[PDB]
This record gives sequence, structure tokens and C-alpha cells, in this order.
Amino acid sequence: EEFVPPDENCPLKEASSRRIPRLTVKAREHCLRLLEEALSSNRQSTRTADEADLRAKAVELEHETFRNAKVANLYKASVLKKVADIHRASKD
Amino acid sequence: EFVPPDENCPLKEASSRRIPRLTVKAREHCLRLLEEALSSNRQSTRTADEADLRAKAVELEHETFRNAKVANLYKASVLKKVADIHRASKDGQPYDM
Repeated sequence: EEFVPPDENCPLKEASSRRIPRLTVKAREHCLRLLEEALSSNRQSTRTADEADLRAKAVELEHETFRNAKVANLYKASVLKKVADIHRASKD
Repeated sequence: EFVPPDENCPLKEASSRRIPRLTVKAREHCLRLLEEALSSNRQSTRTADEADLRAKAVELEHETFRNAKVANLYKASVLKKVADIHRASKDGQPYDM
């Protein structure tokens, strides 16, 4: 009902605006929360998607090392080298 | 004898016996080494600049606020954007701003 000023923590833009009648600061903050909750779920979803992509890339990298190797030790060394190449790109 | 891949094995040519003395679990370990290396590379070079969630919501809320004149229509519009975001999510797509 009654409009009360925003508190110190209010993150809203135009927080003090009373341009929309009967719309409280806290009602706007509740809407902000609904949006935050949705975006948080969206982020979790895209992270799950990124992991699946990362897994697919790893499978591909491992398979190419497997297919190019004939003996177990050289396979391993080839894997360690590719890991080294990834760490390098990580700096650059 | 050769130990078969289990039902969760992520490898291509998982059951291939071509490399002697190379177990499926050894290949999976190597896959995990590569995966961790990639995950770090990816999380560093390309994911450390994701926007703050509250900052995103502030702009979405304000965009709704400034385009509305009446409280109930402001609220319906907020719920519409919430629904839009959910839809992006079920499709595993990011809501970037």
C-alpha cells in the first residue's frame, strides 16, 4: 500500500521513483528476485550445457590420441603432451 | 583378460583392444586429465567475465519498470520475462545482456 523510501541495500535503478502508483519499492524488489531466481536457473542450465560440451571435446581429444598410438606408454606420453599443450594455451 | 567398458564409459571405440596392456579405465583416466586441463583453460580464458546475476536482474527489472505506467502491467511484464528466461533454460541457451 504505502510507499516507503528504499533502504541502503536497494539495488534498483530509479529506486525512489513513485511514477507507478501503488507500486512499492519492495514490490519492485520482489520482481527483481523473481528475475534473479530465473537467471540463476538459466546459468545453472548453461553451465550443465558447457560441461557436456567440455566432455565431448575431451572424448574427442582422447580418441585422437588413442587412434594415433599403438603402445600403451606412447599413448600415455602423447596424452601428457596434449595436457601440456592445453596448460600452455591457458597462459596464452 | 580384457576388462570391458562399463555402462557409463564415455570413450569412442571404448571396447577396442588394439593397444595391448591399455585398460579402458586407463583411457578414462586420460580422458579426465584432458577434461580437467580443458575445464581450467575454458574456465579461465572464457568464463571469468560472466555478469553478476543481480546486476543482470537490475537491468531487466528497470527495463520493465521504465516501459510500464501501471503496477499490474509492470508485474505481468516481469512474469513474461521470467517465462522467456525459463524458455531459454529448457533449451539450454544463455540469457545474455
